[PDB]
Amino acid sequence: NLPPNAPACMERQLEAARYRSDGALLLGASSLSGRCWAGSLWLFKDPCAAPNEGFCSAGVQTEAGVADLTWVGERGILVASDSGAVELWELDENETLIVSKFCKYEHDDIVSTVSVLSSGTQAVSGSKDICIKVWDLAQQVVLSSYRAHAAQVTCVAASPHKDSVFLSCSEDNRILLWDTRCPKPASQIGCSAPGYLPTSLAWHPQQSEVFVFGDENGTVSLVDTKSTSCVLSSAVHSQCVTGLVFSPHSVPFLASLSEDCSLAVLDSSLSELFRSQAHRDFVRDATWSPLNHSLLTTVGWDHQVVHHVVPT
Amino acid sequence: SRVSSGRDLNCVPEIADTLGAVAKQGFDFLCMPVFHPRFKREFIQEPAKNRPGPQTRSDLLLSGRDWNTLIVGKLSPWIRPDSKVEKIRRNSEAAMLQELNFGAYLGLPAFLLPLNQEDNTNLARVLTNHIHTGHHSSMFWMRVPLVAPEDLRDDIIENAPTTHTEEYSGEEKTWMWWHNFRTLCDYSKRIAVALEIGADLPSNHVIDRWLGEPIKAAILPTSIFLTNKKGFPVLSKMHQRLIFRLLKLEVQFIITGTNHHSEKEFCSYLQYLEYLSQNRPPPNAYELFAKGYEDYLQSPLQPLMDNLESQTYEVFEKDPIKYSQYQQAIYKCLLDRVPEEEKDTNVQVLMVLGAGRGPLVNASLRAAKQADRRIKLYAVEKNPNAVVTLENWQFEEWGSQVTVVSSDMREWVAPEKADIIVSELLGSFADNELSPECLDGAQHFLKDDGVSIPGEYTSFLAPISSSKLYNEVRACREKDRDPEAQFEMPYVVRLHNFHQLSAPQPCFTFSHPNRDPMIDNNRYCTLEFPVEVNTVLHGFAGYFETVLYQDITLSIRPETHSPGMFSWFPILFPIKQPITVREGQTICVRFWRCSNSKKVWYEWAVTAPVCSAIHNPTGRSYTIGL
Ligand SMILES: C[C@@]1(O)[C@@H]([C@H](O)c2ccc(Cl)c(Cl)c2)O[C@@H](n2ccc3c(N)ncnc32)[C@@H]1O
Repeated sequence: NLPPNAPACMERQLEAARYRSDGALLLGASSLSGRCWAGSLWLFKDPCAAPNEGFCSAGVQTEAGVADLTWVGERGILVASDSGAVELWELDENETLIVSKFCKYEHDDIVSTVSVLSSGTQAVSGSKDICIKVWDLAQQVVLSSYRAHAAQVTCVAASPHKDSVFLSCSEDNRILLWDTRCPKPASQIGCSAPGYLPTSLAWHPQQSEVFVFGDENGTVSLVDTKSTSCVLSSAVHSQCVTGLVFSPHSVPFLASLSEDCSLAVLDSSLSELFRSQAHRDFVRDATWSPLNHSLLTTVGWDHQVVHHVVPT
Repeated sequence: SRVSSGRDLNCVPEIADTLGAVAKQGFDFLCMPVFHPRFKREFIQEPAKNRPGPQTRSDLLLSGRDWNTLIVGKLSPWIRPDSKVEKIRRNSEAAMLQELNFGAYLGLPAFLLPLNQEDNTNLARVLTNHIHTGHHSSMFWMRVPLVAPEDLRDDIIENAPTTHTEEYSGEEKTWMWWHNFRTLCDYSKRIAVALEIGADLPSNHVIDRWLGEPIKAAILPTSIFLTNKKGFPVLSKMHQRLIFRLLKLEVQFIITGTNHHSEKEFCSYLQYLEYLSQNRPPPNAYELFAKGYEDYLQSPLQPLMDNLESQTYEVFEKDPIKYSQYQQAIYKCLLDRVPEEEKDTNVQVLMVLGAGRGPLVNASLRAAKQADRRIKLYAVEKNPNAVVTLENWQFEEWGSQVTVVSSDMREWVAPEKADIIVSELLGSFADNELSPECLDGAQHFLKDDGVSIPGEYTSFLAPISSSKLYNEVRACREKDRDPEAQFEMPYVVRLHNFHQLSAPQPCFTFSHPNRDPMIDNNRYCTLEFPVEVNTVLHGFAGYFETVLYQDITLSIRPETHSPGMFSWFPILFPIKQPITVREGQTICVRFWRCSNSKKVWYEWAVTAPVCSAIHNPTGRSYTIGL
């Protein structure tokens, strides 16, 4: 047990699980119950040691919960707070401490979603306040603030290779394809008015004009921008689709999360390869090992860090 | 009283610190989640169902006192009882009951639920079921915006533009969200509005829809505040009007969102409302006293059937304008009847009919002196308790100038006929205390050329919207009578939270003396009220004007209101069922004055744009005793 100036105990509800280029594991966690409702960030250079707080590379407490986070390159961690703040933490040179560089209270409700753009100098945040904001990570400011949606913003996803493009989706049943180059930046896509609310988004890493979205009814769907309305889909989950993460593989696989507490893994026809009832509460993230493309790490609110070996 | 103000957060890491910080900023209360807003819970499907550990934080974190007074609960925003997904409806049902039940367990004084879409039918069913599970008085604040979020979204979707077409009905849609929800919940007095104000206000007609509605709270997001050059947060001229209007409805102000003015403290916003509160257009005499009686229903006085108490006389004697106008009316009448050449030889028989405790007898004397004319005065009063006051005045002061008569003016045999009869027998609907029948019975002892003061009076009606007063009336059901009787009787009420849908129009008029042979005081009157808004009709406001003499008048008709007579509140005639009225439509109402030997009463019906039942047929619910 070597807890190096970090919290003695890590909060039950794990929201975030993200592998860095080198294969070290970023964990985000919040307390959604009990006396104190706050959050913590953790680095585990030993993936298999987590979630144990003692066998820890680095860890710190945030004022409030962790709705979403992501890596800013290799040193940086961008955080969606309940406070309405987007905050940037980056590791010190030793990678033993995690220090706040900026905490900016710019959103009027919980920050629900955050994504780093292709360049890695800009990021977009989404909030329950219905706004979407584009951030200068250099100057620590909101460049642009958009009220495009009519309800809570659920998920925002930056384009792989375009610093001006990103997808958003909201409880107003809109999927907006953004492009900050157009004087009217957003564009609505998907026809059916009675189609179930969109809950998750993932850009295809190769085909930079294809993405997937999960609906609140467990359906995962494959969309081509050029194809538009023509779609392929599968009823994968019994409850909401929380998250969609593509593998680093050459012809990639799709991990799908759900509140049905299962993980799925799918090919590019959306047929079911793997399954996992491993989790006993909601599944909140999936991250593929850079080092072994067969490995897939999930975290849940059951506080399990399950390392899956995909048959591939 | 200074403005009552609360803070709205959707994030509380520690209750103790948060409440302290918020209290330190100067807020009267805190709106906060009672479960963590992101803590979605499963009630059916395993394994999520059996999630261990505490479902939220302990009640031991605050005193009962703090819970009861400082904390407004908030529904978790994932709870969507009207979702199109069955699993989400069933979970949101359980979760809403859970959170609402915890609110009750904590004894929270209020609890916030949003109306953020058109269909809240299931939300209403679950809230209604909760209201009818125990006898709690806890309030429900429906968070509903002036402008639907869809109608204030930035115009930045290239292939989905914001409609530039004016939509009169469309721009009012959020009122209909509220109307439908409170209709489904059958007008529960526990369900009120928390009206969320946006950056751009809508048209006045949209703000005018919320007139008469039970607004308990107004929510001001930080974002809508403009900045003073010095740096203080401020509000546009138009926003400052809405705030002034809302202060008159003594609503509690909630401030939501993060501090957008970084250099400034959060108490800065709060201090602006208090500043705005200090500086408001001054309230008149009948806006200052009437304070305490706002939308308070009372039985109209019947001083014929009943003997008024000493303190009732007192209240209505404290009105210098009433007496100064009566003094002036008698003054002008005496000079017209007694030429300067005859002043010392010609004594006028002035008779006060219903002389109360004397101040009108005094007024009649003050009139005769300043006119320099001689008067023989009779003070006729039926109330033997007030006759005690008169006869003590008559012996101690007035002398044999005043003959006190302890008699009904209809029964009294006069020794000599009168030149002037002076009476004070009017109510808020003029003839509702039965001045006509009273003076008619006294008419036979007025000289052929005699003057009645007052000479005429006229009643006025206007249609009103007030979901508030409708609910006040609804709440006047008594055991051992017709369960709808409360709707078939007039109330005296300082109409406060309401909307006048049309200019007052004259209803019934009476002239004195009534030389007319075969006198008939019964009346039938059709009124057509042009309405230029969408609204809901809950009843009719009654007023009156009286000509004492010539140009000397008293009025409680708002557009000609006498300066004072603040004590005289409007009459409310309710209707059993509210009637939807669309802009451009005519409200047709029909009023009857009806009678027999024993009692007078009103019947009324709306005949356009739909028909009501005739109210108070045969005076079954309400009569005025002869
Ligand atoms: C209240 C009264 O004193 C008085 C009048 O209504 C009044 C006077 C002064 C004030 Cl301040 C107020 Cl509030 C009200 O008229 C008397 N009254 C009524 C009918 C009647 C009759 N038919 N014969 C004789 N007196 C009559 C009543 O008892």
